[PDB]
Amino acid sequence: MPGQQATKHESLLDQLSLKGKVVVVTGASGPKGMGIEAARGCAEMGAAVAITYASRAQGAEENVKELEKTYGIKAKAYKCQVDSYESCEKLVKDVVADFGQIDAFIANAGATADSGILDGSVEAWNHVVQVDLNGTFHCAKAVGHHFKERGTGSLVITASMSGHIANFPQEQTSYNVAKAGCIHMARSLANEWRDFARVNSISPGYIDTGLSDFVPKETQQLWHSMIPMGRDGLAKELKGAYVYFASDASTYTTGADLLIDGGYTTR
Amino acid sequence: MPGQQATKHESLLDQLSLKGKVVVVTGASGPKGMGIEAARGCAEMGAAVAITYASRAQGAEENVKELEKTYGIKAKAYKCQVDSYESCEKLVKDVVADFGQIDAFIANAGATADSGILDGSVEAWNHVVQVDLNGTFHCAKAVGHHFKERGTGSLVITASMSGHIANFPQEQTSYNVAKAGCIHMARSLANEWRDFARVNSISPGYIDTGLSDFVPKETQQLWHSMIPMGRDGLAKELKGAYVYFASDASTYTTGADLLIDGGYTTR
Amino acid sequence: MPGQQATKHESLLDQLSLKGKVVVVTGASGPKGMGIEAARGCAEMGAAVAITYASRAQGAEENVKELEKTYGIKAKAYKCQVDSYESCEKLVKDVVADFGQIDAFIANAGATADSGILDGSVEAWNHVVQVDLNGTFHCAKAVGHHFKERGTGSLVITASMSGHIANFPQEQTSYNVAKAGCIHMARSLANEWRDFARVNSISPGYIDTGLSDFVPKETQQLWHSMIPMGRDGLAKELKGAYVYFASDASTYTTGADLLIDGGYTTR
Amino acid sequence: MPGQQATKHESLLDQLSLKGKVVVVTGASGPKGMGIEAARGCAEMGAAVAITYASRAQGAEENVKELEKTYGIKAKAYKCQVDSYESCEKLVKDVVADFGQIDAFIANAGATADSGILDGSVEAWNHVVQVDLNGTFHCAKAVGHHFKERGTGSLVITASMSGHIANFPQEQTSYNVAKAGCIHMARSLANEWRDFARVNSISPGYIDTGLSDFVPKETQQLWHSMIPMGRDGLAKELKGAYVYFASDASTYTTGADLLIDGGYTTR
Ligand SMILES: [Zn+2]
Ligand SMILES: [Zn+2]
Ligand SMILES: [Zn+2]
Ligand SMILES: [Zn+2]
Repeated sequence: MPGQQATKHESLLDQLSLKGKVVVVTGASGPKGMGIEAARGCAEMGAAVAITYASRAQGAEENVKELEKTYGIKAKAYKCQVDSYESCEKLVKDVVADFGQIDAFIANAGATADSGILDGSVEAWNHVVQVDLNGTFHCAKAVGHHFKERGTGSLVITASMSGHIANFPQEQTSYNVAKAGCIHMARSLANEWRDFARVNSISPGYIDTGLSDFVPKETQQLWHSMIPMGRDGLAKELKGAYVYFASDASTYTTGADLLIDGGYTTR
Repeated sequence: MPGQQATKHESLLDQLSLKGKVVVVTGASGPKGMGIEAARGCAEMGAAVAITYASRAQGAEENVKELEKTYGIKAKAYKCQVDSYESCEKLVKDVVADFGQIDAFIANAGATADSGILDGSVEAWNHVVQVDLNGTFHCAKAVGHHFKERGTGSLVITASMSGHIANFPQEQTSYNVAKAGCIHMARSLANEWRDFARVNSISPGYIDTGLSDFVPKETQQLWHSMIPMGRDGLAKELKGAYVYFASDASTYTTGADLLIDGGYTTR
Repeated sequence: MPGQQATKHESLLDQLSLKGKVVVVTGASGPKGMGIEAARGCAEMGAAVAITYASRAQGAEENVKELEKTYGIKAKAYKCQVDSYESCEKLVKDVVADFGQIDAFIANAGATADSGILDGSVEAWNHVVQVDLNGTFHCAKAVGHHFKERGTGSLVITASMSGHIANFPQEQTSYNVAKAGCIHMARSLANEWRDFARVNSISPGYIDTGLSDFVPKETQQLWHSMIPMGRDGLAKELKGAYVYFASDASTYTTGADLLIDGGYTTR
Repeated sequence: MPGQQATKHESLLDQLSLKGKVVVVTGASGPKGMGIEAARGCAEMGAAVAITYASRAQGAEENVKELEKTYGIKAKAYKCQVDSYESCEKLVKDVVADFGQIDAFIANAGATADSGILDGSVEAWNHVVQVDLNGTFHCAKAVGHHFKERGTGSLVITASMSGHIANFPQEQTSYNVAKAGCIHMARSLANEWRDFARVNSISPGYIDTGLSDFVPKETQQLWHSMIPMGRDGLAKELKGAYVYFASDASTYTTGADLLIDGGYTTR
């Protein structure tokens, strides 16, 4: 296929449609999160979804049942540990052999950091870099070969506003550094796969996935004052961007980054 | 307080739906320009569109008919010269009087340059900055007052990759400077309107709007070889991004920028 | 085409030297402002300096005197209205007449904004843009013609961190937008003038030039908490960067921006 | 923890003076490399210098000798492999024992890639990221603990324009991604160390250090055409920036990045 061409559909609803297409999402281990929302969004567009999980399948199992019943499409859960290449490589092979192909890939690897560079050990640093950065690298290289053989494809990497600025007052340089590298990874791969696939990243700000309770009320109040919209976001506010990049509504966008932080980076 | 809240919808389709909402597009007036595509994408989502033209009206009148028969929505053409604040103030006052209110405004100040600031005159500069920068300011300020009075709103300014980088073959700093100011104006206003409205921008690259012949067939050759995707972009590949920022599919994203240059700003 | 070559000096001290060279600074009008500090530094490196003033002859004249007796170099003040292209074209003409040339030009003209685009009038907006954006453009175009004729030059425009983010809580979009245009103006001109001159920008964060009394004590504290260094900057903390860009100590750096904001933009 | 205060000096020369200060450069071990240039510049300002090497002990030994003889300062070489934290931790230890302190640390990791993600193996990726990314982390973490104890310091990390864009001819995503992380590491640490030290980065473009023969001639012309200055930079054009960040001529700069690429990123 001589390079990537523009959508054949003049209709937005046909550009966004994922019918006849296969999309795979990483996290989606719980009925509440960025990965499950991306899964629901793509599914709503008639997409056959393939969500993965790290340790326990319970969460994925149900997400699939909920995905097939409410959207009436085909779905399946797979075990995948991004920190391991062979794991990712296995994911692709198994998803391709099951669904027959992979059209879009949503990668959301986000292991947090609990300290600064000095207070933290080396192990602490490597954990974040190995999962957040290298983990993204693993998924990309896994689907990359499949995209090259089909001459089509869309890789959406989930980065973070932490890849733009440094969070305060919590210190998490390792996370920021990993996420920043993730953003540029999108740019560089877009240029590398310029002949067959599109690559773009989403940089979420403070999105409440359901764990706010494990955070000091004062800390949250301190964050909201820094967020011009003065509130946390909800994962369902990302599905749009997720579907946008995965579908044919962005056949000319590649190497881009979309900020969704309620205007945080703006200040 | 309250102010700037998340979508009430979980369904992506519902978040994208513009039924019941009024969106105005300034560019729209040509056959395949960025403006008519935005109105097309918005109209397809069930929105009542108000498009504007600068001089001749034959084009926007025809577009209004097109929009009404292919999407069954109400639309009307208005004469507006972004360079004049009164024209924009009248534009807003008129649409609201004809449609009830404005839910989303898409600015599209498109005036190009033809030289550097040295070869060009002071007039040449004032032209670009007045139409592309101040003009966008006029539209923004004009609808902002409405948005504030209502307590809601979404402003989508059409910037350009030229606000990120400087096109090589041809010199056009005045245009580039104007567009960059446009990009930050979106982040700056997202923060000023953080209590009632969102503001975001799109930075298009080389999009073929139907003026291929008015550009040296030899200058384009260079472009085609400098764009990773190796081809011009199509206005129909921008409707997705326009609808995204105009609809409720992005209630937590404000002050962000979306590049659509086929990977050009990647190298 | 003369083309831009690397400094012929190996020694840093020699690269920083500005002996046998002429420099012009537009701010130098007060005791401890960014302008006068920019001049003192250049004069220290042994350079003839031309400073300008908007209408404060007394102050500038005092600056000229102190500059000579302390640096043993030639100095002279001129009246310049950056908002007027003729004023700038004149400034250059005069300087080239008295000093015989201009090797480096430091653009500095701050026209603070007193409100957001909604509270301010179109006039207010136009003034800030005319002085801050178009003003810088006027100095660039004025001196550019001279650099092109000499095949050598170095422009250093003083932007602001405000061109990167939006100050809080004070609203000043007109000021931020202008400064934003100033930053990309440096990038665009660096390319436009590539064959004969360098262009770069400095983005000052909160610097105290002796006017802190105009800002409420309560607002000063809010700012300091937002500055990781937790303090205001001093004009003398920018002279190194000004001299850095004005001298041969940066003959390969063009189209770059240097933030001196105590880390304010980091968050 | 005396807080980072403004330089006490008013003179730029005093500010730039590193007499009584110790600096350490990791690259320095060759004739005209970026590292040795950084050493030379600091040596010329009157600083005690310590350079490291990974294997070329001979070259380092001679640089020391040459350093002490022309500048009359104390210099010594140390073996240090940045990919090992223990080696870095030991570097800081020994230097602080021999020199008594460390005021400025210039980090540098030159490991390069020779293929993209798909062609390269997981090992090739890991190697670059470990040396380039984690290596810079190692250095930072090592000196950081010392800076904190002294309540003063300045870290300068050598990144690359590859952290901002993706090189066209060659495919080197691992390098690009790694360099990108370095840039943000500087921002992040600037904030984390906001109480005792300053952190900043330099992003070089095509800088010919000598190996301008191992590259095909036709390849050189292609790059040179993408560089506004149309030439490769020389290592001696970076000593200005290295000394700028390491000295008291930038006591308010932190979290800033400086591009020195002949305007390459401008386009
Ligand atoms: Zn472990
Ligand atoms: Zn005119
Ligand atoms: Zn570029
Ligand atoms: Zn910020």
